Amino acid sequence: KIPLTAVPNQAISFNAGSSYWKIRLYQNMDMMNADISRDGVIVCHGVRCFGGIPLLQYSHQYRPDYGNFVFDRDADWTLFGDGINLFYLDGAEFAEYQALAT
Amino acid sequence: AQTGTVKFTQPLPTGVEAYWTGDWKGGTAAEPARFAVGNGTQDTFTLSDP
Amino acid sequence: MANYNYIVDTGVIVADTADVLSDVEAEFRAALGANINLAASTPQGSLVAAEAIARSSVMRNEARIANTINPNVSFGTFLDAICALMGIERGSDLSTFGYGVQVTGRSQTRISTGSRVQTPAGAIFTVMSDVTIPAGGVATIDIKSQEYGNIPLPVGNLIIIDGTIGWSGAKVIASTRVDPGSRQMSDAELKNARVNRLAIQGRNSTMAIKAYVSAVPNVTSVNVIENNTGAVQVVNGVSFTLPYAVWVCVAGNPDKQAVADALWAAHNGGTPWDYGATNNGVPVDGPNGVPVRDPASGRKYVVKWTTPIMYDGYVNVTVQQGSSSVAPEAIQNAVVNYAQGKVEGEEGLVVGASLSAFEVAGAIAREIPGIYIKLCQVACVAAGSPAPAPGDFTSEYVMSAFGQATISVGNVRVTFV
Repeated sequence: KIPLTAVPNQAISFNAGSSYWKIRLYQNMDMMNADISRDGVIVCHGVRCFGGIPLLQYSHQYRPDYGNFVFDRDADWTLFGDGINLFYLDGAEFAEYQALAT
Repeated sequence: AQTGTVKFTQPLPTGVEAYWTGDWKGGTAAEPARFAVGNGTQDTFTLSDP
Repeated sequence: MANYNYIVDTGVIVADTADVLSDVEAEFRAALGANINLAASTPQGSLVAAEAIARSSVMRNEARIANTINPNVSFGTFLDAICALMGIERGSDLSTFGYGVQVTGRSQTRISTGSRVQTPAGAIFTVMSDVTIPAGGVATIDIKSQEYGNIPLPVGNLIIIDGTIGWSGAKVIASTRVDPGSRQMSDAELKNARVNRLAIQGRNSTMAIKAYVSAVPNVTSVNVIENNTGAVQVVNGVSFTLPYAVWVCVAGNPDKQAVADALWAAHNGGTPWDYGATNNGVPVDGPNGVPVRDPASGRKYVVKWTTPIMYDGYVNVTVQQGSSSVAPEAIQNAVVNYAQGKVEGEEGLVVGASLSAFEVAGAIAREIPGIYIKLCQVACVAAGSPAPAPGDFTSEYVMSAFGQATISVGNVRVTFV
């Protein structure tokens, strides 16, 4: 999982899957939005947030061998730490999950 | 059944009309279809055309 | 000059309100002079605030609709995206009623929007006001609070909001019941519908048939093959030039129409169904299996399928007990439950599956180790024939594609030499 807090605008840096990750979370109107960058290089900008679907959409980004990120439910900055969570999945289990998606 | 001919048993009184619903010759006739007209004594008739 | 290219290849950038505020302040400072006053009260400060709010709002709004073709999006755009293929929306209705039952006093009016409750505490409101005849019976119209597909229990009601001398909210089966939709599809079941439809379209001709038929109740096994030629590939299919060949097994086929319905779901649009040269499995019916016309605005169609020829096999086993007690009937139960295939890892005696004494011995060994097996031989013959002689046994019995085997407890005979 990823530790978080209840703040409308935050950013965390962490080292997982033998790679350097940095995520920015911020509210935009109604839905939440995220910005993901790896190894000091930006990846994708302004992805919408939703329950159960992976954050990294396009084929090249999500992995040749890397991992991905999924929210259990729809996000809300007032619920983090209490009943809403973010989880990281590396290659094998993420592929298993993707197969289970269809 | 193959030729689509049906026979009524008793004689038909005058001025009595009947309809049939189903599928015949591969054609659907779900709505009532006029196939027999009472001439007074004849009891043999045939299906209509859907 | 101070513009930021917030639209880039990676996506769209949303900055913080402080940054845009500072940029607008710099713009106006350059516009008028380096020594102007920018506070709320002064008019120029109001202009600053208006400009900052406008810029931030428009930029965020554009960032909201940055991408929509991806099925992640929702709220109307996604609704039409799914409706392009198939999909319903709205579905937020409430079960309006009619023919209510009311016994009250005489010559009085029931006020509109009264309250009604029924035993699990559902809230119901009336619709139109009406007078009561001296007999003591009138018809009412009801409605509820929520936009939900509620169900009314056929029970006498109770009054929440009470008029004068008016009681007995009572049932009647003459009352119309209109089934209401309740926002049946919000945002995620639409995604599930997308997944289901893309799974439906993904499969090829044969695998789709196998998957669809496997879903029917009480079915056990299925065999499907395509000749694709006017010759014999596995069985003598030369009936037509390029048929499609089907064989289905079942534990009774409780729904004769359902298996036709499942088959009718899968037709490739250029291929008939009949197969065989009067040698394969016996078809259920000669000319047709009388399918349903169409659940959705269609006419009569026909489809063909056949079931395998039932068989019965004989197996001889010779065993030495060793140094323990094992019920021979327990061994027979082990073999039989193997035959059906309720042990994991082995499919069982499905259509077009041969049987060998080696596999039976393996099933016995997995079921119970630490025992000695001397000899096991097998035989199989058409159903209904008398019991064959011991010279008719063999190690393995090859079976044709369109045949199916079955083994009973009494058929097998054991020898505890």
